[PDB]
This record gives sequence, C-alpha cells and structure tokens, in this order.
Amino acid sequence: VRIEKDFLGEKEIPKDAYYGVQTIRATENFPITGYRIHPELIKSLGIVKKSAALANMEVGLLDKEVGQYIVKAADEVIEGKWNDQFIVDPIQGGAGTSINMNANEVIANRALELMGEEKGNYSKISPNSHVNMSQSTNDAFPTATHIAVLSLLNQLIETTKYMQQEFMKKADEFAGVIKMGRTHLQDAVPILLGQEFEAYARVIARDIERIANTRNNLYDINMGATAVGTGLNADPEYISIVTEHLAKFSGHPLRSAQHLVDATQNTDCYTEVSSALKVCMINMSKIANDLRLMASGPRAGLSEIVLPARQPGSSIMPGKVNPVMPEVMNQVAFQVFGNDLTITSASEAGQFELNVMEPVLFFNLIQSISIMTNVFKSFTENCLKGIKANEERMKEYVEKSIGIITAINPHVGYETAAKLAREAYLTGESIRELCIKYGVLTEEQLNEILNPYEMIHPGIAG
Amino acid sequence: VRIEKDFLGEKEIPKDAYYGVQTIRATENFPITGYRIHPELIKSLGIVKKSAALANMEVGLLDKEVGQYIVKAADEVIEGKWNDQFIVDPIQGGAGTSINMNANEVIANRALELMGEEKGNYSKISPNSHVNMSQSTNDAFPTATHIAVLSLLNQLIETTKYMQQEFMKKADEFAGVIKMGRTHLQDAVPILLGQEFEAYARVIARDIERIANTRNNLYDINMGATAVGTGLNADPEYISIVTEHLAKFSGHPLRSAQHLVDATQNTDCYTEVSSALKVCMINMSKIANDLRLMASGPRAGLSEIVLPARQPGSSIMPGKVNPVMPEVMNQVAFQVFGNDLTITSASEAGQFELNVMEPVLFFNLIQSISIMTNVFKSFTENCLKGIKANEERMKEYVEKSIGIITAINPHVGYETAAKLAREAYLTGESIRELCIKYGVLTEEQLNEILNPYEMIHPGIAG
Amino acid sequence: VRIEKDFLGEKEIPKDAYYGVQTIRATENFPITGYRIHPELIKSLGIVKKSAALANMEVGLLDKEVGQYIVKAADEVIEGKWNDQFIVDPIQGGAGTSINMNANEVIANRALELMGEEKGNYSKISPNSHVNMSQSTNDAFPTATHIAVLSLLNQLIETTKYMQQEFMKKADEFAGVIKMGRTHLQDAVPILLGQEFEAYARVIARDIERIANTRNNLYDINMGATAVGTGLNADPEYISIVTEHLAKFSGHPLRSAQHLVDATQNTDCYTEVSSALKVCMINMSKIANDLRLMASGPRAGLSEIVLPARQPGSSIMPGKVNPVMPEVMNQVAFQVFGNDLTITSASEAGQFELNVMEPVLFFNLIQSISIMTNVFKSFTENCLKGIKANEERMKEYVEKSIGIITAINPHVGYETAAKLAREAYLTGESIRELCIKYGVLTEEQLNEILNPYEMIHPGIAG
Amino acid sequence: VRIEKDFLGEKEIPKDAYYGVQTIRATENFPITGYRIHPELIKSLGIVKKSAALANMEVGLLDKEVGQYIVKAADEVIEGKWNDQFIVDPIQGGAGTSINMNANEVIANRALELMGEEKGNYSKISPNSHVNMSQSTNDAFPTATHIAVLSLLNQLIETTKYMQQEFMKKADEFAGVIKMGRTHLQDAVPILLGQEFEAYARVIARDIERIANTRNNLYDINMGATAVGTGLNADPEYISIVTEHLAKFSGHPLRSAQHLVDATQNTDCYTEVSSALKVCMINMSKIANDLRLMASGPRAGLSEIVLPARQPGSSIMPGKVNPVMPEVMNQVAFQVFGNDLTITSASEAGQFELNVMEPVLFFNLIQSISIMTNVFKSFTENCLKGIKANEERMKEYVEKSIGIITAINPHVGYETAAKLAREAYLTGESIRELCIKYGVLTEEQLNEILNPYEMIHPGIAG
Ligand SMILES: [Ca+2]
Ligand SMILES: [Ca+2]
Repeated sequence: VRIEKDFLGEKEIPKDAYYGVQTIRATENFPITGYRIHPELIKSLGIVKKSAALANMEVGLLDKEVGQYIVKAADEVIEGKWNDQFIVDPIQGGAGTSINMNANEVIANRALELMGEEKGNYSKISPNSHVNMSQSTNDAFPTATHIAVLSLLNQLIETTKYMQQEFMKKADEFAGVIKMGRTHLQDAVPILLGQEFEAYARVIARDIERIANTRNNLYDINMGATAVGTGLNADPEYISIVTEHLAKFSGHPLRSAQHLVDATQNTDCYTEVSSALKVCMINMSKIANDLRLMASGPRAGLSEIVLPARQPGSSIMPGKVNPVMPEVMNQVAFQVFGNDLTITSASEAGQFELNVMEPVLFFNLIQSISIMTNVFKSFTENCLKGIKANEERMKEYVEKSIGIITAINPHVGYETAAKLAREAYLTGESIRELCIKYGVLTEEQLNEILNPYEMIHPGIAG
Repeated sequence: VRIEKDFLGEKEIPKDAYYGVQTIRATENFPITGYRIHPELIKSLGIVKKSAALANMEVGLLDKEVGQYIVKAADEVIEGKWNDQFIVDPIQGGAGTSINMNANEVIANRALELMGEEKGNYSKISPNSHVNMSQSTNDAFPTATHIAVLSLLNQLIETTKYMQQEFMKKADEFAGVIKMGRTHLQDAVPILLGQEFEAYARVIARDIERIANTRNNLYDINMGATAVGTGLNADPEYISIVTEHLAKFSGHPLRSAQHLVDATQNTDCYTEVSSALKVCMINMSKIANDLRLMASGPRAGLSEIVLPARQPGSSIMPGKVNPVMPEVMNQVAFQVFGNDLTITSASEAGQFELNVMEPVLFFNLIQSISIMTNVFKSFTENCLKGIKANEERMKEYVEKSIGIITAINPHVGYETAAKLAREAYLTGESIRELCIKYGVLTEEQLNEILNPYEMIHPGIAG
Repeated sequence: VRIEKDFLGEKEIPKDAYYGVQTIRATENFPITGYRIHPELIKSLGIVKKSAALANMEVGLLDKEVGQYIVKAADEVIEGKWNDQFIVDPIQGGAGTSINMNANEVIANRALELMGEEKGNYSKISPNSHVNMSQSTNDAFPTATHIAVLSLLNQLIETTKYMQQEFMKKADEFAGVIKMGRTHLQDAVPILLGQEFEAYARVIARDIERIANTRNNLYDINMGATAVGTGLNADPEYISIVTEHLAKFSGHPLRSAQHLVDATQNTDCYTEVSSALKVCMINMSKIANDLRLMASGPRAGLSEIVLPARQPGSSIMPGKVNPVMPEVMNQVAFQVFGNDLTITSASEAGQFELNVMEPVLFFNLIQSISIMTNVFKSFTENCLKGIKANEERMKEYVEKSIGIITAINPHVGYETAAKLAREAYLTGESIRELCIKYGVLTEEQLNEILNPYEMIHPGIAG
Repeated sequence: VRIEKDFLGEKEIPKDAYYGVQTIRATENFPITGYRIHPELIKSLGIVKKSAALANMEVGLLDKEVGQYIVKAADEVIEGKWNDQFIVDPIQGGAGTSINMNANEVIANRALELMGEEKGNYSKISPNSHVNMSQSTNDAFPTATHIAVLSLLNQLIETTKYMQQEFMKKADEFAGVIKMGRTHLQDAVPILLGQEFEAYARVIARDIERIANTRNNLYDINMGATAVGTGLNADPEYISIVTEHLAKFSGHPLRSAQHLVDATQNTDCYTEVSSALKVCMINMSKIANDLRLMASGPRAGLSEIVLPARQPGSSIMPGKVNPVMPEVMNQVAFQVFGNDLTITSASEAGQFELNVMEPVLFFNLIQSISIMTNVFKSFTENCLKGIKANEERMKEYVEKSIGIITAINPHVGYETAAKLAREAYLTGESIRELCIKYGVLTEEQLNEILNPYEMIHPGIAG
C-alpha cells in the first residue's frame, strides 16, 4: 500500500496499481453501474496519448527523455496489457475527465516504473503536465471515442457483410421453393421462399451501406481544440503532427475538423451512427419475427422452416423447438432502440461549448455496435447457415389454396374463375382437381400455369 | 371589417371574428400543424373564465355590470358555441399565453356584443384587465388542462370499462373451447380460448385501475399562483371561491394545491397520466397482435377465430378477411408510445419556476386519451362483440398435437409416455391412435383423461 | 341524396360528394383522429392514377373513351380541386386500402360527371376495374407516399438551406464580438459569438446533407408489384411506361426497384428519412436552448443577445421578453422525437409480404417534414434574422473573468499567473487591475495580448 | 477437468465449476454483453429453489434425503457464496431457460458435493428432475424476478426517502433566502430559495408514492402455473405451500395470483414499475438542470448556489467548479428513459401464453432500479447535504430587478408603478431608490412591503 494526497485528503493506493488518487475519487463519486469502459476505448486512449507524446516531443514542448518512456507505456496500453487498471464508471459526471485521467495516471505510473522511479512521483512524470500536455478532456476524450467507434464499426461492417452473404446463399438455396405469400397474415398469392430471403438479404445490404456512410463524419476529430475549440496557445504544428499520428496509429483516414469550435460542441456524428444502427435493428427484428412465425409448430403452426436446435428439448415432449437465436436477435434490437433514445436525450442536452452528457452517450453507442456485432456472429453461425425448408408442407399450402386462382384467372376468364373460387371455398376441393373435373383446362396446360417460376414473375395475361 | 392595433402594428380583422389582434399575431408566429385545440379544452377554458368572473365579482374586484356579461359569454363557450373562434396552433411558444388570450379576446368581444357595445372596444370590457383578472397564464392554462384531461379520462374509463366487459363476455362464450397453448410460437399444452380471453379481460381491468388512479394528482390545481406560485397580491378569499366554482362546474373534486410554487413548476401529474396510457396500449397492442395471428388463414394460417368483415371482399379471393380493426388498434398503440416520449422530453425540459413546453405536452396527452377512447369504442362495436370461434378446427389441433402427452404421462409413466410422443411426432399418427394400437390405454380411458376441463386446471394424478 | 350499395347494406351518400361507400365505411371503421391526409399525398395519388390510366390505355388494357376522362379528373386532383373529398382518417386499418379507394372513387365519380354520366354509375366507370386497373393497394399507396415524401423533403431542404445561410450571415455579423465560453455552464476561456453561430450553421449544413441523402432510396418504386411483389399477371410494358410517367409528372428521378418483393415488404426507406429528421431536430433543439439561455435576463440572467419581441409586453414589466420562437422550435423537436418512435414501432411491426402499419407510419413521417418546414420558415423570419448582440455586456463578462488568465499565462509564467487568478477570484478585482497593480504587465501589453482574435485562434504565444 | 455430454456433444467443465453443459451451451449461444445477472436475482433464484424443495418434500414428491442437501445448497446461493458460478448473459433467447438452468445446475452440483458425491452425477441429483421439480422456466424465472425487483424497489424507496428528507432539510435551511424567480429564463417575481427546494422535495415525495404503489401488482406470483398457466399435473397443495414459503423467505407479502394463465402471459406489472421509475427520473433530471444552472459562474453565470467541489480544479482556473454530481444524475435519467423504451418494446412483443422477450426486459428493469439507488446515494452524500447559498448575490438580483415592482404596484396604483418601472428600466436606478426620490413611499413602508416573507406569500392590496 502507497500514500497519495488530494484536495480531499490521503488515500491508500495498492502498490501494484497504476491508477492514483484521481481515479479513486472518481470511483467514490460514481459507483453507478459497476462496469468498466470497452477495451477498444482503452486502446484508443493509448493511441491518443502516444500520438500526443510524440507530437509534443517533436515540437520541443516535451522532454525527450521522459517522453520516450511515456510512449513505451502508452504502447503497452494499446496492446491491452493494462485493461484491469481502467476502473472508472462509463456513466460518470465530469464529461469524461475521469476516463482521461485514468489514462494519464496509468501511463505516467507505468512510465515512471519503466525509468526505475517510484510510482506517484508526479514530479518526475506528471499525469497532467506531461501525459496530458497540450490536451484537454474536451479533445482527448472525444478523439479516442471517434477512433474506438470507427474501429468497432469496421468490425460490425465485416460481420454484417458475412451475415448478408449467408442470407443470399439461403435465397439461392430456396430459389425454387414455392410457398403461400401472406398479407395481413391472411393467405395471398404464391411466393418463393428464396424471394423472401433475397428480401432479407437486400434490406441487409442497405443497412451495411447506411452504417458505412456514418463513418465519414467521425473522421473529423478536434485534437488541438483545448477547452472550447479556440485552440488558445496550441501550436498549429502540434495540431498537424498529432492528427497525422492519430491516423497512422488508428488505421483511419482522420482529418482535423475544419472548424474546431463546431467539432468541440456538436454531437451529431454520434446520433448519426446510432440512427443507422437502429434502422438496421428494425429490419433485423422484423426478419427475426418472420423466422419465428415460419418455425412455429410442429403441428398447430406454420411450420414452413426448420431452425437448428440450440437448447436441449423436453426429453418427454419432441417437436418443440424454440427459436432461441431469432429471439435473442429481437431482444438486442430492443436494446438498440432504447440505447438510441438515451443517445438522443444525451445529445440534445448539450450546452454552449460542451455536451457534458457524452459519457452515457458513448457508453450506449459502443454497447449498441458491440451487441449487434456479437448477435450477428452467433445468429449467423448458430441459426442462419443451418436453416432448412419443409418443401412438401409449403407446396401443399399452395395446392390447396384459393389464391392460385389468380394464376389461372386470365386463361379461363373472370367468369369461370369466380365460380371455381367460390366452389373451392364451400367444398374445399383442390383448384387443380376442379379445372380437370369441369374440363376448362387440361392436365398439361395447368402444369405451365401452376409452375413455380411462372407464378412468381411478370408475364403474359389479358 | 375591423381594425385593431398591436405593438407589431394595425391588423385588419373580419367583422364576424370574435378573436383579436393577439390571436392573429399568434397564428403568424406559430403556423405549425394547422390544427386547433380540442373542444374539451375550449370548454374548460370557458369554465375557468366563468369561475374567475364569479369569484372576482363576489370579492368586489370585478364590476358586476361587466361580470354578468362575461359569465353569459363564457357559458356559450362552455356550450361549444364558439369552437371556430379558437384558431391558435396547439404547438406554440409562449407557454400557453396565446391559448389563454384566445379565450380572453373571444369572451371579451362576445360579452361586449351581448350588452350592445362594439367588438374591439377593450375600453369597456378588456380581455386582459377584466376577463383575465386575478389569474395568470401559469394558472388558467394548466387549470383548464387539468379539468379537460380529467373529463377526457372519465370518458376513457367508461369506454375502457365497456370494452373490458365485452372481453369478459367472450371469455364466457369461449369457456369450453379447447385449444393448443403456444409458447415461443411452438405447440405446448392445452388451454381454453376462454382462459386467453380472460387473460385479456384481466390486464384491461388492471389498466383501468392504473388510469383511474392518475386522476388524484390532477385534482390539485394552482389557481391563484400568480406568475410564479408565490401568490403575491392574490386574495386568499378569491382563491377559496374560484376553486369551489371550478369544482362545482367541471364536476371534479378539485383542490387548491398545498404548495402553489410546487404546483406551478412541476409537471409529474401529466407524465403520470401518459405512462398509465402507455402501459394500457402495450397490452392492447399485444392482445391485437394475438387476434391477428388467431384470425390468420384461412388455409395457411392458424384460423382459430373469425373476425367480422369490415372491409369489402374480392370476388376472386373469398375467405380473405383482413383484421383491420386489430390493425388500427396496433397503430394507435404506436401513436401513444410516441406521444409518451414527446411528453417525457417536454416534461424534463422545465426550467426554474415554469415549464414552457407544456403546449406540445398537453396536445399529446389530450390526443393520446382521445384516440384511445375512439379506437376502443370502434374496436368494441365493429370487432370484439362479433368474434366467433372455430371450435372444430381447434379440437383437431388438440387431437393431432404432442402436448396432449402431458395429460397422458402420469397414467402411463415417464418411459412409455416419451416413446409414444416420439413415435407420434415422427410417424404423424395421433397419440390416441398409438395408445389404442399398443394397448396402453382404452378408447374410454382416453376420453376421461383428455377431458377439456381436467387438462387445463390444477389437480393431482387421479 | 344518393344510394350506393355495399356488402354492409344500403347507404345514403350526399349527391355533392365524389367519394362512395368504401370511403364512408372507412369513416365508420376508423373514426380515430378526425384528421385528413396531407394535400401533398392527395396530389401524388392523382399523379399515380393519371400515370396508371395513360399506361393502361397505351398497352391496350384501358378503354380510351373512359381513360381520357379519368386523366382529366386526375389532373384536377393533381391541381388541388378536390382536397375536400378525401375524408378517411390517416390512422386506419386496411394498410392504406381506404386511402387508395378514396382516390379511386373520387376520380371515377368526377370522370363520370365529365363524361355526362351519374355519380355512382360504376358500371360505366369503376373505381376498381378502371381507375384502380393493374394496381394494388400494395403499390399505388406506397408509390404515392414516396412521391409525396420526396416532394415535401425537397421543400424542407430549400427552407433548411435558407435558414442555414441566415445563420452564416449572423456568424459574419458577430465575427468580431468577444464573450466567455462556457463548459459545464462554468466560465471557461473567451470565444467569439461568431464562432458559436458558425458552429450552428455547420451542424445544420450537415443536417441538410444527411436529409438530402435519404432521398435516393425513395426513388425506387414498386409500381407493378401486384399483391405481394411477384407481379403475378403484370405486363412489363405497363411497368416501364407507368414508371416513366410517374417520374415525368412528379418531377422526381424515379426508378422501378430491381426486386419488387423487397420493395413491397420492407420499410427501411421511411425509417431512414425519419432518422435524419430526428438527428436534425436534436441539433436544432440544442441551438434553441442555447438561444433561450443567451437571451435570459435582463437583470438576473446572461443577457448576451436580444431576440425580436414577438409577444405583447407588460408596461408594468418591461425588459421581459420570452423567447417564444426558440420555444416552439424545442417543441417541434419533442414532437419529431416522438414521431420517430411511432415510426420505429410501426416499421418493426411488419409481417411477411406486407407491413400493414404503414398508415400511422406515413402520417408521422409526413407530419415531421411538414412541421419542420413550418417552424424553420417561421423561426428564420420572426427571430433569426433580427437577433442583436449585447457587445458591451459580453466584453464586461470577459474583462472580469478568470479564464482571461489562460491568455496572459504564457507571457508571465505559471506561478505568477496562478497567483493572480486566485487573488482576482477571491477579491473580485479584475485580472487587468492586478497585472498593473504589481506591474507584471503594462496597459499596452495587456491590450495586445487580450486581442479578441488572438485569444480565440490557434498560434504560439511568443 | 470433468466431462459432460450434450445433444451437441462432449464439453470439458473445470473441476471447481458448479455449472454444467447447459450453462456452457447458453454462453456459446448468447455471448452478447458479457454481463452477469444481478446478485439480487441470484439470491432470489436461491429463494425460489429452496421454497420449491421444501414444498416438494412436504407433499411427498421429492426425496427428503436428497431434498435436505438441495435446501442447504440453495441456502448458500441465498447467502451469496456462489455468485461467480452464474455466468449466463442477462440478454438471452429461450425466455430465461438458461438463467433457470444455471441455478438448477449450480445447486445440484453443490448438493452433490455436500452429500459426498461426484459433481455431474445427475443420476443422484438431477438439475431437471430434482432441483427443478414441479416447476417450469415460465414460473420459477418470473417468480424470482418479482422477488428480486421487490427487494431492490424497497431499497430504492428507502434511499429516495432519505434524499427527499435531505431536500426538505435544505428548504428549511434556505427558508429565508430571497432570490429572483424565473419564467422562460426571464426575471419574473421574488421567490425564496427554500420554496424551490420544497418544490423539489415535494415532487420526490410523489415519486416515492408512485414507485411504492408499483409493488402491489408484483406481490402476485405465478408459482405452480407450469408451462402455460393451466397447472396441468400441479399439486394444488404444493402451490399454496411454495407460496407461503416464498413470502416468508423473501420478506414480501406474496400472493398466489387468482388467474395463473393471466399471470403467466401478461407483463404489465413490469412496465408499470418502469413507468414510475421514468417519471421519477424526469423530475430528478429537471432538478439537476436547475442545480447546474444555479451553480453556473463564477463570473459570467448566475451563481446562486455553491455545490461541494468533487473533482480537482485547474490550479490556474480557480472558481471553475463543474457540477459533476447533477451531471451524473442527468445521465442516469437519460439511461432510465432508454431502458423504459426497451421495456415497452419487450412487453409489446408477447405472443399467446409466453412473452419470450422477458430477459432484456428484466435486465433493463433491474439496471434502472439499481443505477437509481446508486446515484441517489452518491448525489445525496456528495452534493445535496453540502449545498450552500450565495445569499448576497441573490439579494441584489432582487434589489436591482424590475419584478420587485409587482410588490409595490397595489400600494401606489398601476399608473405610478408603470412610471417607476419604466425609469428603472432606462436609468438602472433601484426601484427602492426611486420610491424614495419621488416620495411615493417612506423608507420604513418599503421595509414591510419588500420583506422576503411578505413578497412571497398570499397577502393583499393594502
Ligand atoms: Ca426438407
Ligand atoms: Ca453564503
């Protein structure tokens, strides 16, 4: 145990800890959720502190002997070597100061240790003076967040694409599977199961497109903004160098925003991201609902498809296969809807040159991207690739249906069709085994009218 | 044509019009939705002004010569005689001031006409000095709203109670109708359709209680608050008297709030109402979702219940009955959900001594109550009463199901019960047929065990 | 007085009215809000039906005698002659069937009248067989909606651009006005009032881009889809010709969707639009909150700006001007936020081949575009143009602020800068007095360091 | 490692682990958030299992020698010793099946270890047959949740009551502190700081009552409902006995619901609780916004209150004390709003006999109560108790205001009051000074009229 001192008094900090008194006070102030910030945000903080250390050394502001160790420590943070030292709550007042200071304290203490000094000796390496040199909370925090959000969006994009590609493969696989289209949940006209899955795949491709476009506004960062965006005393060469480093180490084509005040006080880039995720989850939710309806049964349901079994069934009641993978998809969508409201409210609560409600916004943005990335993985792997069709049941739904008289209609006339429809309604007799009974269409010409392909695509009529 | 002057200038007003230059200025500021305030709010403003005049005259503050004509004019407003004269947009800046002034002008000008004077002659009877005497925007507008909301809620309770009883009648009409319970949309164990319709009756009874209890915090009113709630220059006798008239003429047991500063700045009684209406519509939307599933078909659906046709049918596809009445119920649910978010945002936006976002708040609270009332009566009259059951088809479902085995199990044992269920599901035979052919139970034994009542109620083995 | 017959019986229809029985049945089924659909939707229905008629006549499907009067009647609808005749509630079951049949009946009955026939004589011109020929509810309704929303969006874009520019004008006008930046509502470092208004202009510039970009997906229409998306019985020449007309008459670069099943069952174009509307109103609400803060006072507030007076005064209380215009703006934002949730819920609610929740979805989308257009136009005219800066009071705030010391710091050193700021804060003396008192700097040096421009832009101190 | 086989195959389980393959299966299906269920829910699952074991033993269903060990194991779960063994994601498909089984496995394996057997020997003590005897997922899970939410609500009530009591203590402390009331952020009329704090204290009192009344519907549990609510095969004696037990071990007055189907498929008790939490946070956010506004400054803000400092300030920026405790209060409210939408959407998604979306619902409800309890504690101990007033600053807002004229008005007539207000607006002369210079009132007369208590309480015209 070690002994750090504060405007509030002494606090005993374990010798093996890299955080200090400020981080502790933060945990005292905000024991709200018990969560820790996403390791990608931790990594991103390291990137910011590395870039800034490097830039400050380059412009002569930071001593090269201490900077060298500051860089080595930050690198270790980037590699995920110190995740457990980041202990502040994601829901914290102070507009992210605690998060920023946790990163400054840990990097300063690891630097000091790397140079054979004691921890807490902030005279040698100051969390504020050296590690946070030329930065404010108001630029270090949002810039690390932009970077972390962008990296997680690239992962969600490559996971959604994989999933989208597998929906397409199912579409192709069910390309000739004839079924009964439903509107208002009432039997309509024939459709191909492959057309439904292409529908799912096409909406998902438009989701990928929307989510990808939201990265553009995140590429503008406010590094060099200082407290408010005015850049008071900031060296314009520091700004140029720090941005360039941030882009190189993050892997993103970062730009210094054209108007730093704007970039410092506005939060539309995050609401833009959340909006696209919500839209995407709306579509996923609907698809999941369909999949669950289609899997219903086995005897009093639609029983159109089979989903892979993913929980042990009742060992005394077969046939009951709960669609747990789509269900979880639905509940995530619901998280994301809720997350989006929180983001919305946090964003409109901004005042003058800072929105102080970012910590709950970022926590929610990051949670959204992360849970989506994770359900897409498990749904794809555990449900989607394995989906099978009950093609006999769906073909019988079509043959015994009334709506197929729409395909026959123009070959026999509005007269004949309505008599056949009304009789198939009262007697429940097949429409096919009725055209041949009356002799209006031969066995051979029914076969080209009631063909799966002909019935579900534009072609000759009146 | 007539000509009144304002701080913005002289305005030409139609000869017939009873509103004045401040109403016209409010229609220029806020040409927002093109909508008009609810006639029930128009009515309550009438009750507010009449009560004020009566109190003021008695306190010896309003000239009895003018006051009696103000009263007469207000009575006409209460009768819904001048609804067309309330032209201000419900979505307006000014914290309701325009709404208040719309009532003041209209009641001033009509009073003036009743005593032979010119309209626009504000020297004789003033909208501000006489019709608005002793009251502020921040007491008249909210008080009228309480009275209007409460009146509206009373109608909803009455209508929701009627709907609840009709659900309960269907529960009894369906009391012996056996069917398949579904969990996760998968077949489970038997249930009666009457148990589901009693499930619906009960949640609705719970909503009625919740909605009813939100009345209490609305009975407290802030009349005499003046600008801020401190009641500076207000007369304690005017306060007691106006409150007693407001209670007598509105029909509600209205009370003067204990702390008028609290009553002027806080808006929780409004969000308390919306919440109970949100909860109610979650249940109704779900109920409606079930009904649309239950009415699905006719051939490729569930086909458990038949809903009265309200849409004309095609002569190409009979048996296609779209469940439009549950559909519109679903859509009203979604309105109310959205309205509740708007109420939330507007309520949390209060500042110091006054919430200025009250109009959009009140507009949404009034619309939620009104549209619920309307959908409830229409759903009750054009759907709920006419619902019929497909008993024969539901009995089939039960006969061919696997869940059935849960009733059979304790008369056979874990081992044989499971092998029967497994074989029934794989071969497609009914569990009854298998019980006969393997000799495990007699046709008579199975008729006693699969008793529709015994299968769906608590009770040990034999 | 006229008697049209429906499956629900004999019904009296005013001989003035151009709507028929299917329309008043929807008035009975859905007496929900009392509202009528947007004139822009009405117009687009007219474009849809005109286009249909032309395309049906060209392919040989429609009688040219009857078709010419349908076109003529459709033009009258397009030109706004018949708005009164559309009486159905925008919140309705039937998935837009009534909205579509409202348009069908009105166009038939006017085309009959133009031909010299009787209203109701549908044996001559039928609202189903002629006016609705080759179209389903499931394509004419959404196609009309796409056109309407697109038209409205183009209007909102023009208005929003006008507002944006007006913000840039104020940016330039205030480009020399110095004041205190606030982070956490706590005094920070100086900022130009112009940088704050430029920040507003830029986020609005991003809202315009985001909203404009939502148009692309609405350009894809599904005319030709029949019930479900397959185009069962459709003629490909009808589809290419109708699509060409719709695009010419609407003024929009419409395309037939590549996959009609997808374009028929998915609703992600509408949620995409609403999202960009919500995002915009988040920034606009924030801005407006700022304006109300900046305008607070005149004695116990901030008093940084004056907004045009838009409501009458109290001669008893001058100086009091409520910022009603930013107030209505915050309120329209709370509405759009609610509108967005209603839209989310309705879009998530889709099932298989059709989302039947489209009517409440569309009502809310159209409402959000309309109310945003209206407040933007009004806010620009009645507030934004005439905003004034209180230069004197803001320079006052700056001279006695502590943050001023961030500018002086590099010219005097940390130890003396901190000394002076602590003393200035505790004693209430200006930093400027204290720099002279101890002669750490002279009047002349202070006037050059404290240059408005240099304190608010990046650059090395020396 | 040990070896448990699954319908999906072999899986290695650590020697020290008490969960099994079903739990591992769950973690592979649902790697969504990485969170673990709340300790309170864990405890409650323990209470459920112990109550069920005791009931099953009494009724002769469960072996008393196995039962005794099961009960002892469950008691250790209740005691909080096996929290780390609960590894399943709160967000999961399967309607809580894996939360339920996680508890079944853990207790079985500890019961086995206590009775000297090998773990995974489910032939001795089965998680399904023994630990889960006479229960389904569809009753154990919700029953545990009712119990857990009740316990957490009772803690929230106590905490909020404490905060409330402290808000009242501060109203008394500021009972004579005079300030300027604000409407539209415009100076209005004098108010006491204590009157504001009483308004705060009073809204919270109403929140306490709302949240408390929410407990009633939760007292009804569905224990004994089995799959669907029908109680097929359930011993009625077991039901009433397990109910008496659950009430006794949980400390709540639990009652067996009067209709088990209703209780099994409806979730209105959850949405009701959440609505009451949301309303509470609407008020709390509003209060924090005022506090933050009043803390603003120190030189260019309002600065009416000082809040205890909770972060280390900048040594060169004294006076800058960010209101971090209110800021975190806002962020939690925003969180609760979104949580409430997720809940709304989860409840709405119920189908027939089971709402499978309960996991994301319960996760959200519990987080809402939890984070509320936690901010309330921290805000009270670190902010509220220590709030102090700048009474001089506030006093001079009142001396220098125009609105102080309202107190003078009746004593000098409106005509005279308007003249004095107008000059006060032009010159800047105190209204008090003006009254002296024009001799309208004696210095001693002003002392009665402009007395803090007199100015802020009902008192008449002379
Ligand atoms: Ca197959
Ligand atoms: Ca003091």
